[PDB]
Amino acid sequence: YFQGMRCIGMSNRDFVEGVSGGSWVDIVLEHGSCVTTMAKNKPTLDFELIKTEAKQPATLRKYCIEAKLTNTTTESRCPTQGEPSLNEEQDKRFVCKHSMVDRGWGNGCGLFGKGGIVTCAMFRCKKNMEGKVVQPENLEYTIVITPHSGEEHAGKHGKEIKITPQSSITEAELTGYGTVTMECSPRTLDFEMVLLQMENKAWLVHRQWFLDLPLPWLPGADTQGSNWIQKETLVTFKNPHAKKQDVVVLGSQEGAMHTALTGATEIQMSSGNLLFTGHLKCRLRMDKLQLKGMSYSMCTGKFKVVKEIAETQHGTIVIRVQYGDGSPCKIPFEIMDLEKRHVLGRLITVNPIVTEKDSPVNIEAEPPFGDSYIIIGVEPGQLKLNWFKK
Amino acid sequence: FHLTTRNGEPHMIVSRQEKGKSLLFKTEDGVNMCTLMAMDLGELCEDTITYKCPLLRQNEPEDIDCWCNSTSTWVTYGTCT
Ligand SMILES: *[C@H]1O[C@H](CO)[C@@H](O[C@H]2O[C@H](CO)[C@@H](O[C@@H]3O[C@H](CO)[C@@H](O)[C@H](O[C@H]4OC(CO)[C@@H](O)[C@H](O)[C@@H]4O)[C@@H]3O)[C@H](O)[C@H]2NC(C)=O)[C@H](O)[C@H]1NC(C)=O
Ligand SMILES: CC(=O)N[C@@H]1[C@@H](O)[C@H](O)[C@@H](CO)O[C@@H]1O
Ligand SMILES: CC(=O)N[C@@H]1[C@@H](O)[C@H](O)[C@@H](CO)O[C@H]1O
Repeated sequence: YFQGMRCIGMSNRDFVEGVSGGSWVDIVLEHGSCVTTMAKNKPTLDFELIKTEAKQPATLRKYCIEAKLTNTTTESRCPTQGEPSLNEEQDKRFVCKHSMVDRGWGNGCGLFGKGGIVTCAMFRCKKNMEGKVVQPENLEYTIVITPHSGEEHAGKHGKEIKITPQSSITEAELTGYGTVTMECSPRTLDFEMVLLQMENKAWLVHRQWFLDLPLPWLPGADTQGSNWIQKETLVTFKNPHAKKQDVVVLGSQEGAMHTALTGATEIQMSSGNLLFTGHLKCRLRMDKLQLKGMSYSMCTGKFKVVKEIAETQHGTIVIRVQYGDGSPCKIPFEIMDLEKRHVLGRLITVNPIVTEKDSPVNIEAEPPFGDSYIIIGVEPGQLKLNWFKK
Repeated sequence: FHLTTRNGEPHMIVSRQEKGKSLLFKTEDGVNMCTLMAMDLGELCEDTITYKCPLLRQNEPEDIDCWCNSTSTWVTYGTCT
């Protein structure tokens, strides 16, 4: 319900900070994890790599896995008169075979002996699969950059940006804070492999295995879908007869394929695109970021802790509070010792502010170890909340 | 059946209702009588097969289910049912 909560709820969360000013800060992005960055007088940001997909990868080969036969035609000659022929034997949509069959007086020949026979049938593919080649480049990573403000929702999305190992340094705008500049590298994912697609379900398979599959196929850059290569793989020519020969096609191979792929890493996908779990290394600069809300008034009023203070998985706490006497204002937050003499701990939410009257403003802070006073607000009722961090 | 041609030669498109009956069609060289014995002769559809019925003069047929006695003819029929 609040901005920056997603990362707080994650178990895998890194805290990074720049040891310089205007310098680059390195971070490592992984699926299922997030990174929180902080810097003096800069807002705290959350980074997450949510998607890694290949867009329109080169199609290597289309394999037919189910076909039908039509217009089967037979031609044969008597012993002594050479090899017969059919013009459709020149039509790339047909599968044909040449053979020899006994001939004689019983079937129109002068001599008894072997004769040449030929049979062709139009081959029509009804269901095919295609294997694609994914290039490391042209891979597209989606990264969400969310401002760690604590603001609420239940319209405040983090900026989403898509990049490629070939795209240049990105300048992402964060409404209200400026822009953040970052560059990434697909720093170590392999692709002599191939990705097999059997009707919206894909697998990652080794090459030379895909290329060896005994099934009719077509070079990747095709669109006719008619001139199949090695159709005999799905066709069987029965023993011929003097003037006719039967030709039957094997049944679908979708099944033989499925129960043949068991074992190979299955690959998710959607909208025709393949998805992977990528790994990125990036560097970002915050010199163009600034705090949203500087130059306001220091709330002079009251807050009622909306509910039970929460402990995160990262040695930090999330305090919900809602104004009270004042403008949409800055909040006076400060974690001190039991004596209220020195400042201890620090805020992860920075320049925490109230946008509305009765608008739960979540605040994530890091209390020191042991005892400390969480002082929220000012002099009518400065809110002293005791806290013990174990 | 529909009588057409295939490279100058007569071609017979045989339908299901002709199974078991003598096929006769006039030709310059007199009347031609082809005999169709195809067991798999069915309904005319996409699954056709097409082949030749040889001329057979005073010779018993062997390893064939179609033949004519005056002029070699091509034949085509479906196998559907
Ligand atoms: C493989 O077999 C398929 C059948 O499953 C074929 O299809 C089409 O093939 C021919 C044309 O290529 C069609 O036949 C003709 O039909 C028209 C109209 O119905 C007639 O006007 C034609 O006429 C004839 O012309 C005459 C005078 O004008 C007549 O005296 C003469 O004897 C001719 O018969 C002719 O009948 C056929 O209907 C159609 N097939 C079907 C049934 O869907 C494929 O064409 C065939 N070829 C391949 C390998 O693809
Ligand atoms: C060459 C020859 O034998 N011609 C006859 C033909 O006249 C006759 O119509 C048919 C059956 O009646 O038998 C033969 O085809
Ligand atoms: C020579 C020729 O083809 N004419 C007749 C033919 O019309 C007839 O159908 C057949 C017997 O019925 O005898 C043939 O001689």
